[PDB]
Formats: sequence, C-alpha cells, structure tokens
Amino acid sequence: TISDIEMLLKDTEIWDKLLRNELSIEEAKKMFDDVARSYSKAD
Amino acid sequence: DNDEYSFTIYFEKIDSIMALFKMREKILNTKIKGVKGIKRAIVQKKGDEYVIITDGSNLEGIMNVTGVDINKIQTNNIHEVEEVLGIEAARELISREI
Amino acid sequence: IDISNHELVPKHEILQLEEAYKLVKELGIKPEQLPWIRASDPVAKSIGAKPGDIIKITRKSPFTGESVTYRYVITG
Amino acid sequence: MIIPIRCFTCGAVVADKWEPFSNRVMGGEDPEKVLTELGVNRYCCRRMLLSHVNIIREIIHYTRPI
Amino acid sequence: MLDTESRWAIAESFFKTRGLVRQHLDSFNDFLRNKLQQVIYEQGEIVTEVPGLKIKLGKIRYEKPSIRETDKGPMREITPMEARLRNLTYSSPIFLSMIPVENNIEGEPIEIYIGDLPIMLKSVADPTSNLPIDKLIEIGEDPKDPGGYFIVNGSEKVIIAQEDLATNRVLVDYGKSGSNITHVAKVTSSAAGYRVQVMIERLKDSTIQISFATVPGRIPFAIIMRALGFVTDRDIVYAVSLDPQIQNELLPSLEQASSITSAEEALDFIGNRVAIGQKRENRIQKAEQVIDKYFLPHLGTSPEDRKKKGYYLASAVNKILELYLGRREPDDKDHYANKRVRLAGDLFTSLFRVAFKAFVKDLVYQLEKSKVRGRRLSLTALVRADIITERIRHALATGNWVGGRTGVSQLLDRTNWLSMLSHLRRVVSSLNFEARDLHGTQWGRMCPFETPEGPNSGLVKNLALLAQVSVGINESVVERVAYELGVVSVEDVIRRISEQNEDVEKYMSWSKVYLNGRLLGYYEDGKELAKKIRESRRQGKLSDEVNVAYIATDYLNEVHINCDAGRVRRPLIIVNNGTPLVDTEDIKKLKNGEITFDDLVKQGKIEFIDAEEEENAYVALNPQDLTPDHTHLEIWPSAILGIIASIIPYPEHNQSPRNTYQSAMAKQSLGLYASNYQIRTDTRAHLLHYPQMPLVQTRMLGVIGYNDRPAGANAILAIMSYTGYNMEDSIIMNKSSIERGMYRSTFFRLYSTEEVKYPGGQEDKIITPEAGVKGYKGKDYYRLLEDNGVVSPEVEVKGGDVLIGKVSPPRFAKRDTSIVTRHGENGIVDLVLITETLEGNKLVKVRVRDLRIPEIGDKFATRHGQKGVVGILIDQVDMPYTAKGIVPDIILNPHALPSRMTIGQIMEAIGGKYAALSGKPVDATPFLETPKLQEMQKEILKLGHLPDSTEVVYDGRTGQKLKSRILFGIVYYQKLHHMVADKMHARARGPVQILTRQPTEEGGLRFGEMERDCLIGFGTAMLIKDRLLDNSDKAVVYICDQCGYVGWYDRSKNRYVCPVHGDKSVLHPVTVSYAFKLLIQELMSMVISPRLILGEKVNLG
Ligand SMILES: [Zn+2]
Ligand SMILES: [Zn+2]
Repeated sequence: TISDIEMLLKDTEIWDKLLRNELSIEEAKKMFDDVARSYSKAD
Repeated sequence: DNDEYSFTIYFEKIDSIMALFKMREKILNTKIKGVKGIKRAIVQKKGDEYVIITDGSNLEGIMNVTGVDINKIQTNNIHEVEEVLGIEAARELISREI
Repeated sequence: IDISNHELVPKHEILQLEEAYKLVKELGIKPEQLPWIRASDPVAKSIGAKPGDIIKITRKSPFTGESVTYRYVITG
Repeated sequence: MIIPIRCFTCGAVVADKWEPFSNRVMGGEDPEKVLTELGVNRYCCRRMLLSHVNIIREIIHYTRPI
Repeated sequence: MLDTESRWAIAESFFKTRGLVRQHLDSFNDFLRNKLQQVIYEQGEIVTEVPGLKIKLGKIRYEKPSIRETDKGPMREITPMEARLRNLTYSSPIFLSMIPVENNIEGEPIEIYIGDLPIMLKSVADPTSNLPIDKLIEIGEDPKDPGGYFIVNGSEKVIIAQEDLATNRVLVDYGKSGSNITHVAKVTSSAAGYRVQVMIERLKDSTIQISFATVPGRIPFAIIMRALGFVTDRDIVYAVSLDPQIQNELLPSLEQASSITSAEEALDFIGNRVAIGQKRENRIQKAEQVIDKYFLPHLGTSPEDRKKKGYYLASAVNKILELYLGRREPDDKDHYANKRVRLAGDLFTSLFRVAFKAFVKDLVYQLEKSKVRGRRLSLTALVRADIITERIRHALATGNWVGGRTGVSQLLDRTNWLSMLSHLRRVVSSLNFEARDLHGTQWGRMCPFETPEGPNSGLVKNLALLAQVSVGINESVVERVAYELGVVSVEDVIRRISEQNEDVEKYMSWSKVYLNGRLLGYYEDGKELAKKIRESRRQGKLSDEVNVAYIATDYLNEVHINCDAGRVRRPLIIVNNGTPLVDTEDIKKLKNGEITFDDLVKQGKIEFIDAEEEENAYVALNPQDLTPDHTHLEIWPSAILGIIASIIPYPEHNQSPRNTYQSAMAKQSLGLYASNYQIRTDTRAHLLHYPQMPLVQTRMLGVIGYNDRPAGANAILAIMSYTGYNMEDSIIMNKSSIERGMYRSTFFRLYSTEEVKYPGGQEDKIITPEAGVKGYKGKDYYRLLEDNGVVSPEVEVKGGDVLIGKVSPPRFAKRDTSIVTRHGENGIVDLVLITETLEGNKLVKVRVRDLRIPEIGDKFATRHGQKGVVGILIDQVDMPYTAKGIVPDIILNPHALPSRMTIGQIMEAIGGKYAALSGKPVDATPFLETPKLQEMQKEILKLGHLPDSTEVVYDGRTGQKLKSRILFGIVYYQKLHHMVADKMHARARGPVQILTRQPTEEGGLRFGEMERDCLIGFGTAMLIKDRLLDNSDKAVVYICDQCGYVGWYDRSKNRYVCPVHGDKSVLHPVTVSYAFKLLIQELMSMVISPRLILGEKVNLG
C-alpha cells in the first residue's frame, strides 16, 4: 500500500509547488500524468 | 422416488450417526432458488406500474437479475450503494432516507 | 456494467488543471482541504479520474436546480 | 375536621346548621327536605353540609400533650 | 340471577372478613406457624468437631412483644405507639428449646433466648390485632390502620411483594438466531439457602448439552444421565418419552456418550471438568458432591434421591424435543402460570434461615473452643443472641437483602390513606418491552391502570381488589392423593413396558400428569382426573390450595397440578348447568350475616383459581350472559381494578392514560393520613384542615375507609375560559374561598437526636445551651432555646434557629453538633418529646409545623388525571357569578377536555351537582352507576337548575351577561404536595467546593452541555464566557514561559517563581477556569506532561 501513500505525498508536493507559482500549469499536468502512469504501472 | 412428491436418500460412507444428522441439517439448509439475502418479495402497485418490495438487500444480485432496470433501484441500506454506486450516490441516498 | 446512468448518481466531470488552479486560488485553500473522493470509487473510475485531480460534480437540488461541488481525488 | 364557619364559595355561615342538619338526618329524615327547610338553597352550601366528615370527634382522643 | 346488590354483598363480605392487606398477614402467619419450626428441623442437629458433644433442637416459640429496659430486666411488654415514639423495634423474643448432649447423654431440655424478631402489625404475633376499638383508642393506635408493616428503629418498614419467574419449573424457548444453539430450556432449582440454574441446550447437531453453575463447559445429556444412575441407553430413551418419533432425536447424544458405558466413566468425566489435577478417587468424590448438592437440590441432595433427579432431567429434555418437533410453543415469561409472587413470609423465612445458619456457626465455634479449653457446660452464657437480633433488623432497616435482591423493605408512604394502601398492596417485578406489556392473564389479579410512568411502566403493579396470593401446602399430601386417585408412576409405567411386554401405543395415548412442574405419572384421561381433583377440593376433602388444569392440545395432553406458594389466584362463583351455585338463600344469609365469604368458599360455592386453572375456565361477566357452556361467574365485574383505580368515578369514560396518571398522582394528594397524627412523629407530614368526602362516591370508597380519612374537597367547577390564566393545563382558583380555608394545609417536619455515649471516661454529648465553645453559631441564634437545651413549644422559628443545643467531645474542646433549622423552612414549633432509648441515651424530637395557604403555582389534581398549577387567584367579585349568585371555586379551561378525552370529569361534575341538589347518594362504580345520567339530569331539572348542568352566568367585572351558558359542577379536587413554597432554588454569590472551586451548597444550577450548545448556537461569545467562566471557577494562574508548567506568585518578594525553573524564568498570568487547572494538575499527577503554550492576548498582526 506504500505506493498509494507515496503517490499522495508526490501529488501534494506538486500541488504546493504549483501554489507557489514555481512553474506553469502545463508542466505540472505533465508531472501529474507521469507520476500516475509510473506508479499505476506497479499496481 | 418412493412416493410422489417425496423421495428417499441413502449413503455409502455415512460413518457415524452424528455425521448423518449433520448431513441432514446441511440438506435442510440448502437453497432451491433465488439470490441470497432476500426473505420475501411482494408485488405492489404504485400507479400504472408494479414494483417489488423486498425484505432483503442485495444490490449486485438484483442488478444481475434479468427483467430489472439497473437505473432505478432503491435500497434501504447506504453501505452497499456506496460500495457499488460511489460516494455521491451514497450521500444522496442518506439525505433522501433522512 | 455502467452505473453513471443511475438516478442517485450526479453528473461527474473531470476539470482541467487551469480551472483547478483558479478554483484553489479563489477559495484560498490547499487542494486537500476540499472534500475528497477515493480514486477507486466506481463513479471516479468510470470517468477515469486520477489522484491529485479535482472532480466537478453537479447535483440536482430543489433550491438552485443544479449545484456545483468539487471533490479531491485521493489514493485508495 | 371541624365544619367550616362559612361556605367556601359564598361567605354564608353554615357552621351553626351542622348540628340541626346532622341530628335530623341521623334521626331518619331525607337530607333534601331538611336542607330546604333549614335555610340553605344554594348547592354550594349543600355540598358543605352534605360532604362533611367531622374528624374532630376522633382527634380529641389523639391530642398533642403540648 | 344475582343483581348488583347481591354480588356487592359477596364483595363486601370478602372485604369485611378478609382485610385489604391479607397477603402480607397470611404469609407472615404461615411463617410463624410453620416455617419457624421448619427452618429448625431442616437444620436438624448441631454437630461439633469433637465427637462426644452434640446439640439437639427441640422446639421454638415466640413470646409477646417486649424490650429489655435494663441489663437483666423482666422484659416488660410494650405497645406499637411506644415503639414508634422511642425509635424502638416492635419485636418479640424467640426461645428455642435445645437439649444438650454431653458424653452421649440427653440430659434435661432447656429453652434459651436466641434473638428478637420483628413482627408484622395486626398479625397473630402482636396483641393489637384482636383488640376492640376502645382499647385501640386507649393504647394510642388508630382503629382503622390495616397493619401489614413492621416497626423497625421507629420507622414503619413494609416488605414489597417481589414477582419473579417460578422456581423448580422448566421453561423452554428458542435460541438466539444465527447461532449454533437452536433450543434452550432453563430450570431454576430453589434449595434451602441457595439457588442453582441448570441450562439445557440443543446444538445444530441434535446433540443435547446440559450445564450448570459450578461445572465449566457443557456436559452431554447421556453422560450426566448415566452419572445419575442410568445404566444403558434404553432406560434413558424410555425415561425421556414414549413416542418413537420424539425418541429418535436422542441417538446422536447417546453415541456422543457411547464411550461412557458405566456410571464411573460419567462420574470422572464430570470430575475432570469440576476440578482438574487430583487423583481419580478425588475426582469421583468431587463429582459426586457437586452432582448431589449443586444439580437439582429441590429434588434432594442425598445420594438416594439422585435417581429421582435423573428422571426429572429426562422430562426437561422431553420438552425441548417437543419444542423442536413443533408440538409446543415456547413458554411465556409473562403468563402468571409461570410467575410467582414472594411476600414477607417466604423472604423473611429465608432471612431467618441465613441468620440461624450464622448463629449455629458461631455457636459451634464457641462451643468447640470452650470444650478444647474447658469451661462451663451451660449453654445460657454461650447464646450470643444478638447474632440474630441485629441481623434480621439490619435487613429490614437498610432494605438490602441476603439473596442479592435490593429494595425489599421500604419506608411506608403516609402522605394520605390511599398512598399507604397502595404501597402496602404493591408487587414489583424483578426483571424488556414484552414484560411491560399488559397481559390478558392479569385480568382480576393486577390493576391495568395503576403503573408508574417511565422506566417502571408495567413492572410495578398493584394487587387487584379480589386477588389473593397463594399460601402453599406440603407437596407430599397432594402426591399421595394423586397416586391414590389412580395415577401410575412413570417408573412403574416404564417397568411394565420393559419388564412386561405391553403395548407402547396403549400408554402413548395416556395423559401425562405433572405436579408442581415435575412429571408425576400417567392417567387414563386428563379431563376425568381434573374433574375428580376439582370436586374433591370443592367438597373439602382436598386442600383449597391445589389447582388442577388440563391442557389437551391436539399435539400433547397433560395435567398440571399446582400447590406451591406465590400463585396469584382470584375467586369466582362456580356455575353448574348454567346456574351459579350461590343461590337466593345464600344471599339472604349473607345479608342477615349468618354466613360470610369464608363460609361460601368452604361450602364449595365460590372457588379461588389461578392462571393455569383459569386456562380451561369459561367465565361470564353477568348472570344474563350465563350459558350452560359457562363454567364460572365473576363476583364483581369492577373488581379488576386496584385500590386507586376504584377511586375514579365513571372511569370507563376516560382514556387509559388519564386513569394511569390519576393513579400515579392520587398518592401525592394532601389529606388526613391517620387519626393519631398529632401523637405520631413523622419526618414529613401533611394535613388538610377541612377535607371533604367525595360527593360522587364509588362503592369501594366506603370499604377502604377513604371517606373517613378524606384527601381533598369538593370544588364548584365551571368549565369556561374566564381569563386565560387557565391555559395549558392550568386552573383558576377563587381567592375568597382560599381566604375562608378552602385548601389551607399544614406541613410538619421532625428533627430528632440521640445523646449518644461513646467509649471513654463518662463521655457524653450532654444537651445544654452553648456558651463559648468552638463552631459557635452566634448568640442571636440561641435566643429561643430553653434552659434545658430544647426549644419550648409554640414559638416562631425562622431560618437557621437552633432547636436542640448539643455539645460533643472530640473523637480524636467541645464542638457544636446542635440542630439548625433548615434555612428555607420557616415555621412554629409544634411538639417537643423527650425519651430514653433502649441503650440509655437521651432522645429528643422536635416537630415544627408550617402553614401553607394555596397560591399561584401550587399543584392541584382531580380524580381523573387533570393535573395543573394555579394560574391565578381571583376574588369573589371578579369571578363570573350566576343568576343565583354561586361563583366557581375552580375554573378549568374547556380545551383541556377534548384532547384528553376525559368525559368522566363532566359526568362527575353533573353527578356532584345532582348530589348536592337532591341530597341523595351518587354511586359511580364503573359499569354500574346509580342513578344513570338521564335520571340525574331530570332530577336536576326538577330541583330548579338546568338539566344539562349549565346555567346563566354574568360577568363579574362588567356585570354583563355572557352570550352563552356555562357548565357548573362540583368535581372533587385534591391538593398535591408539590408546592411552589419549597420548590424554589436560587443562588447569588456564595460558597464553593474546596477541591473544584465551583459553587454548591445554596447550590447553583448546573449549566451543562446542552445549554452550552444553545449559547453556541446563538453565536454569543461574551455570554458564554460570563456563564461558564466568570460566574464559576474563575482563576488566574502564572505560567512559566519556557517549560510551561504552572508557577506561583510569592507574596514576600514580588518576583514570580517557577516550580522547575526557579527564579531565572519569567512567568505570565493567564486567566482560566480553575477546572482546567485541576485537570492539568491531575494529568500531571499521571506521567502526562501538559506544557501550556502562551500567546499574545492582543491580535498583534
Ligand atoms: Zn354557599
Ligand atoms: Zn519554568
């Protein structure tokens, strides 16, 4: 189940990074899609 | 066959009579027809349409029954609909039941 | 089997990231502070919702007709 | 306990009528005629005379020494 | 064709010869006459460890009531009034004639004093039961009190009847759903001094498991049967039943016990569970004792009776199978054939049993010590009688009972006559929504209306007007008569099927015969045996305590014979061939007085039947309903009610909740509770100055003597909405009537002390006025205290004035224990009494009276359940007067009538008006009222008023006639003791607790969670802070900045000090509730370490 907790961690970190306007929307969308694809492949 | 509307059963490796009585209890507690969880179903009239009031709750089993639309099924319990229809349907059912 | 056609199920939609950003900026909240829906829920799985997204749900209500609520997609 | 001096409803003295009414009713006369000719016509006084217990007769035996 | 008067003659004879409280007196007389010697005989003998010494208990006797005035006084006899005044116990001595055996010689018998037992009032024990009226007046006793209560420590304690499931009988019921258990049968064996529950179960497989208290686990049925004396499975099968279809269900149990062939295998199988780790012989012995003495001791504890017990067990198993096969329904826990009521007799004999066991234990100890040491052989100096004398008393005073049940004895309620009678005739159920429900079996045994509202609805009941509790007889005589009648024993039947070849189907059609729930035998036909037993009882050959019933269900037929105690049974007129046995000659003799109700029941005309016997009885309410099919007739159709439900006039016109509420609130009404209330000393007493007997009176009102001790007054009632102060169940009362003494009352409070002496050198708490000792209240408070230290009678007492001046030496220098009159209560000293207690201490009682004039807020209630406070007091001028000038005494809002549906109130108003006008008596007994409503209205019209009881009313204030007529009546009203005078609790700034620093004792009102949430819901913040912080436990604490622990301010040096940091840290003051500081310190007393984090009071920003 550690994959789900780690995915939640990564998603909340990406969201907090977006809230600080570190990078634009499209790159954050790529990061979300990439992490979802990477850690749903394991599951 | 024995008599009509009756019959008889014998066994080879029956062993102890305790096993025989446990076997009898197993035979009596055998389901003949119908999906699990439902005690009785009664047809009732709601106006130009006849519905079924059911004393049991089994959403998946009734959904599998042919002749029933999956779109309009009302269940008293809120947990199985949450398991099957999601959480928003569960919230709507909770509000409607209250 | 498809359950989105059920009467109890509201209309679920997955909104784009720019709309989510505008929503969280206007509400002034972190995304996890929204009420959250599990990614394994059948309504979210039907629309292919992924964790970290925000789901726009329109419910039928007698006061305004259609009410818009936002849910957060969490992991399991 | 002891008959009230005055009728509760109307301030009419009924205490002095207890002895004649009780003595004549105990003598074997119907209470209606005795009440009518005694001088009580309002039923508020009649319930005062009719429904009385005279507990004071029993209490004088069980009196506080004081 | 017995008319109303003929049947009321029988009812009046019943209530005349047999008192209102007869169950208590009957049980106590049965205890004294039989059970006192029965306990001694079941004890048998006193055997000591030394072999030569022995004691035999010959006979027991009770003397007349008496007290030991001195150390060796002659035990002078006393009167119950003296026991009440001096806080004594109205008890009588017990002399037990035990003969001492020393070196195996009998010697001469000697009777010794073993203790004092409290005796019931108006029983066989006390002499006041048979005294004449004048002698009762002379001694000081009220001639009308029914008795039935003990006088323990000066208080009238009465043993409430206790209702519980019948013992020694097996009840079957289904097991819990979704479990391996399918059927359960429980039997409760009530032994001499202990009680054992045996549970028999049928699992999913047809095996049967038997268990009981001492043996862990479940013993198989056939194993325990073989342990009891059975040798092979055939005997077990034939003992269970005789039907092959029901016999076939024992085979799995038998083969589960197949390995157990002999009795010893079963014995040590049980012994393994009973106690593990000892040798086989010890296991066998332990199993033997536990089986003999802990299995079914009511059958017998001797090894000889063991075989008998086994048969009983088999019968129990039979019922389970009958339940499993579908032949019988589960037994009802609510049916009165299954419920028994224990009165003072059974309880008090159990208490004497345990007290005598303790006494004999102590006597054996002392005797063995004396023998091994060598002392006097006489038993007079080794009696130690108080072991009983205190013990019994300790049970009656406290009410906590030996058997584990609580609240057996309660202080007698004496608010009025009705409360005392109801509290005497009360049955409390020991035990569900099913038990609270009214059962059809309660007809004629328990009142359907009288029951408390709330958690006790249906669990506390009152004995009906014509309900009698069985006293009980010995089982042996009934067993002998049943065997002589022709009942074939079960063992004989089994023998003659097994030893001799006979038809099993011949005995399968026979009727089983049970006695007290135990299978007694078989008979040809149940109906014939039942008729024989009934006729034998009616003719007087058999005892009247035997009740026989015949079930004759299509599946099973049985005969049940009951002779045990506790059965609630009611009398019915026997009807033969459609004509009752009681005839015109019997009624004429009753009216003349030649014969009484007891003569009627002895002659066989009227018989008492229980629920089981009433199962096959067919009863008719009235002689015109009588048919040849009918078996019985009711003596009194309205006798199904209790003492209070018979107070209501026309109760069948009211709603049942109204009658129930009337029964509940008629015990609270003010009135004359006793004619000798002036000499009596009660802690809380009430007196209505001018009580009036009801104008609308039922038949039973004169029987219970209520019209001689009335608890209310007739009030001219107008049903109209005169002002609006009578809304929401409120009433308006004429203030001029109140000023003439309409409902003025007096409230008496008693303060009593004992000049107790405690160990020391002549140390006593002498009663004397106080001069300069510690705790001194103030010189102003002792102004009215006399020289001897007790206040003189007829003085005004205000607030906290002292009544008795007492000084006490310290236990570990005088201290003030003087009595302070309650701060709220103000009154006049009524009576002062000085006595000497048995132990020699001075006892002083002071009774203070307070005059209560009715006011706004005082609670009044009618005889129908219309309770309400006084909305306002209105002068005679303001009240609406009629054309004849009669003004209402009480005005009641008409809107109270239609939702409550109390038609009986209007009927009583019309009846009271007719009674006052015509002067003729009015009888409003339910189902039979004389006269009827129409004749009452016609006579009212004849006397001069309107037939419909309305009359023309003019407005008093303006003088203008009302546009409509107003009903006027004389409904009876009662003043309840919930006065507003003593119901006010208001607190200003005052004392707080030493620990929590919160206000209590005048104490403050608790705010609580729900009010806190209301304040939150309004959104107010400063109001919450005021109500929960400012006005309660407001505190300021200094908290260290770094560690956060609570510090203190040092008064000598202005610097703050931290417990941990010392002086180096700075501390800040924070205002919090002291309860939070207490919580912090209590957590700190744990290993929890709460560190309070401070923050800027300002918003900063
Ligand atoms: Zn008057
Ligand atoms: Zn510190």
